[PDB]
Amino acid sequence: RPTFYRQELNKTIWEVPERYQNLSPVGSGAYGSVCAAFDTKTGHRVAVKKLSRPFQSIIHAKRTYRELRLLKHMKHENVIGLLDVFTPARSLEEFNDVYLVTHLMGADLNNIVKCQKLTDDHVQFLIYQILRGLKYIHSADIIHRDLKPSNLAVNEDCELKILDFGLYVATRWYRAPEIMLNWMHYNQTVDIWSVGCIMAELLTGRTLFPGTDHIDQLKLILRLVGTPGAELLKKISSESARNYIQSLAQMPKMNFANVFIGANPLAVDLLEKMLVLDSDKRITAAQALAHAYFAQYHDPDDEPVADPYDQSFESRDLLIDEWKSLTYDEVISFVPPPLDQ
Ligand SMILES: CCNC(=O)[C@H](CCC1CCCCC1)NC(=O)c1ccc(CNC(=O)c2cnn(-c3ccccc3)c2N)cc1
Repeated sequence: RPTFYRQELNKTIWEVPERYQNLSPVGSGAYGSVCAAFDTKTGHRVAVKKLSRPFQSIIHAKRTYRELRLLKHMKHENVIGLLDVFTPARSLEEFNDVYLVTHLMGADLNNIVKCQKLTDDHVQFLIYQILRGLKYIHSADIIHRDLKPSNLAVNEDCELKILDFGLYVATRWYRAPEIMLNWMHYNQTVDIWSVGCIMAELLTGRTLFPGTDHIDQLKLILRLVGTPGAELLKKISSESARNYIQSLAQMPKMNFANVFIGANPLAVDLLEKMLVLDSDKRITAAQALAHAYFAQYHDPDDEPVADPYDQSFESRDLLIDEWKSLTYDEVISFVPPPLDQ
């Protein structure tokens, strides 16, 4: 067990191994309780996140367990990964705090679109990397569900990672119509809707669908993609939703080339395939990676899938001390990634 040292930072106590030096808070709460630090073992900058009240309730405890399980799973260049996880606790009985260590990223995509107006080449490479990470995530039966520009981070080399910072940019702006009202008929392609929204915004400099609420959001979406026809209406189970959609005056599908005027036609074609209202018909991440828009980047021998992920815990209803002990197990069994790079 290494030697820890203690300090106070913006109201909070931090107790971390000596290996991590010069802790300085970043992001002013946007990222949670996170410090940049220098990792003396690799000579690299890292991010250290201290979980906030990880075991305060059954719900926090489960969320803590879930976050650690997800992070320990992710081994891919376009998804955030776990460099280390530690607690100052010597036993299960005194286990109360959880620290997670990851690579430190340079900037989020929200801040980047807000600053700059990106080239078609940069949009190609950024959306390619998102999709490549999504192929991976989705292969493990994991759905992100909250993809938006502030959950994507890039380094100066334009290398991108998918993250989730959890609770400026409204989630609802990027959320798929089928999970706007109810959560009944949805698949991994909710994430592909989000990618379409993100890609639109990178291309134009403008939130594609800036709805004020769930109802407005849906109205903005239908104005672009058109009100559902007979076929898709047949698959809506919710009376109130179908009533709502059918109570609107009909709107035709827009021609996306008339909306994203001057964009690469291949970008426009992919957008048409991502922003389809029928989630059974929306392009998957794997299919999208083969789209001609990514011809410069796509290599089918280097778009890996994930190992299987045991999500059976999600259906369980356990006590706080049980979720805590499971989380402890996961801290203890953590094997760090190989150093070398
Ligand atoms: C709701 C809580 N979510 C989670 O459970 C997920 C679990 C893993 C997900 C990964 C993506 C797929 C879905 C699972 N958890 C994390 O993603 C997750 C966990 C821990 C960390 C810690 N790292 C940072 O905070 C960090 C790194 N770079 N920068 C940086 C700096 C400047 C500018 C821009 C960025 C940060 N601020 C980072 C993400």
